Amino acid sequence: TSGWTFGAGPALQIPFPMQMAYRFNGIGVTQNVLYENQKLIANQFNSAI
Amino acid sequence: VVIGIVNNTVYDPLQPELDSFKEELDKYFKNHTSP
Amino acid sequence: VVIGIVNNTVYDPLQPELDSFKEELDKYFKNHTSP
Ligand SMILES: *[C@@H]1O[C@H](CO)[C@@H](O[C@@H]2O[C@H](CO)[C@@H](O[C@H]3O[C@H](CO)[C@@H](O)[C@H](O)[C@@H]3O)[C@H](O)[C@H]2NC(C)=O)[C@H](O)[C@H]1NC(C)=O
Ligand SMILES: *[C@@H]1O[C@H](CO)[C@@H](O[C@@H]2O[C@H](CO)[C@@H](O[C@H]3O[C@H](CO)[C@@H](O)[C@H](O)[C@@H]3O)[C@H](O)[C@H]2NC(C)=O)[C@H](O)[C@H]1NC(C)=O
Ligand SMILES: *[C@@H]1O[C@H](CO)[C@@H](O)[C@H](O)[C@H]1NC(C)=O
Ligand SMILES: *[C@@H]1O[C@H](CO)[C@@H](O)[C@H](O)[C@H]1NC(C)=O
Ligand SMILES: *[C@@H]1O[C@H](CO)[C@@H](O)[C@H](O)[C@H]1NC(C)=O
Ligand SMILES: *[C@@H]1O[C@H](CO)[C@@H](O)[C@H](O)[C@H]1NC(C)=O
Repeated sequence: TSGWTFGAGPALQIPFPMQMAYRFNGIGVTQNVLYENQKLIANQFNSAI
Repeated sequence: VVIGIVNNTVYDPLQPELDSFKEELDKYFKNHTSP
Repeated sequence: VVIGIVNNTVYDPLQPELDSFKEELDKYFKNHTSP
């Protein structure tokens, strides 16, 4: 529901499709890659699970 | 391609300062017909 | 100083819109000489 904010302080809600863009920005990949490949990425995650 | 995009305007910085020069240029043309 | 540099051209984001402005300005002079 809240990314990493709940472990640091007050819990702040954030959309998951934006939290994953933040993670991609964390790993050094620009965020538009997610917004252009969201469906494929979701399929990969479900297949991996 | 992006899901959830919204509609809004994007203000761009170069256009207003160049619009100052554009108004200046229009004024210069208008004054240039005066003589 | 740098070893292995190569030769190529570099594009600049201000030249094209100021070139459109220069073309507009030249067109404005051309129209202004008509009367
Ligand atoms: C934000 O602005 C966008 C650009 O004006 C706008 O897109 C426009 O949406 C309308 C209706 O969805 C389109 O109208 C056309 O609709 C169909 C094609 O789906 C045609 O058969 C019609 O004849 C009509 O031409 C516009 O073409 C479209 N504009 C562009 C440039 O694609 C968005 O809808 C705006 N945001 C929101 C939330 O509405
Ligand atoms: C990319 O562009 C560079 C600039 O035009 C170019 O540098 C030029 O290289 C030539 C040959 O190396 C020089 O020609 C001169 O060569 C000797 C000096 O080594 C002089 O005695 C000659 O009389 C002659 O003038 C150019 O002077 C030099 N240009 C500049 C501005 O320094 C690069 O060579 C280009 N890249 C590649 C891969 O060729
Ligand atoms: C959010 O969910 C509502 C329904 O719960 C839906 O109508 C809306 O389009 C969704 N927004 C986006 C950006 O998907
Ligand atoms: C108009 O041009 C004349 C010289 O041609 C100059 O003296 C005057 O100050 C100019 N006025 C404006 C408003 O630019
Ligand atoms: C790479 O090596 C080749 C020979 O192995 C040499 O001719 C070339 O100049 C080298 N390139 C650079 C950028 O040092
Ligand atoms: C030229 O200037 C006149 C001003 O009298 C204007 O009516 C006309 O539209 C202009 N033409 C162009 C091509 O800018």
